[PDB]
Amino acid sequence: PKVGRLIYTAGGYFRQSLSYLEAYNPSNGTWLRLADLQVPRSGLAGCVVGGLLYAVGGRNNSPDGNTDSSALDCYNPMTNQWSPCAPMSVPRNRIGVGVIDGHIYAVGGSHGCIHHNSVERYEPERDEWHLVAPMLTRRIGVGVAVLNRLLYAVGGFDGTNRLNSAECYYPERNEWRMITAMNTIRSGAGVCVLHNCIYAAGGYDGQDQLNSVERYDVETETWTFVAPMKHRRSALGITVHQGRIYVLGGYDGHTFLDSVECYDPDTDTWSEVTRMTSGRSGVGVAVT
Repeated sequence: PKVGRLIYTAGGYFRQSLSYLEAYNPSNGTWLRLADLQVPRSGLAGCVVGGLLYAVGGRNNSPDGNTDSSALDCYNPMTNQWSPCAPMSVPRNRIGVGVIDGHIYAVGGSHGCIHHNSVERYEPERDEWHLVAPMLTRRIGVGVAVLNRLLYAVGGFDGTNRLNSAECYYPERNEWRMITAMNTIRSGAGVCVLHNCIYAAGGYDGQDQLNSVERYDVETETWTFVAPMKHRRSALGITVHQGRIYVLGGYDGHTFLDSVECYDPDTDTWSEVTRMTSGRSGVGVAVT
């Protein structure tokens, strides 16, 4: 059933890091502006656990300085209030996040010139972070998605090399394994899960921003290209709403995009469905 869930976009960057929280209703094409983040945030990730939206990591970059964030903040859509949570062990700009068993996993990202391979897990019930096994590769501008209680970390930049590699985290055994590499080097891609596939959309290959999109089928263990987006974009937001992928904003090599495109896997087609109220990159996005 369609029950009225919305796409939330938190933070982002346009001329400086932003504090916006806005919700898009794909059913009627409307945008609603919600309570601002207390502190502006770009390069963060969003997720939802237990009906709450979490904004994880990122950076505040403006004429008042450039500082990476270890923050975790929680937004309750029922109260339209943000609440601070326990911070992570380290700041993580251009972080990846995924949720397994009601816990938030934060992977990679950067703190100054440090490119993390470390990974930590947040338990909402105890408002506590705990370090788990590190990735095999340092990854900033990494994308993450979860399928059947496995977490995939895809692409990024290791401090020297921009990556086509990907790896999978097995939470019960607390270990990582490299999986098949992508066709394309991508940092700052949008990574999500839809059906049995992990998608990597857009990103930066070291030369250009990308409009290509590829997906990893966890059964056949292959990466296959699907239809490209209309707009090249890196530092895009991505999420899944009612069985379709939505990509929000990003940087195309010239402009900070307000474009939102929607992918239907049944027709293998992208369409532009709306525009954000202002163009931005580096947003955190989730659905509830």
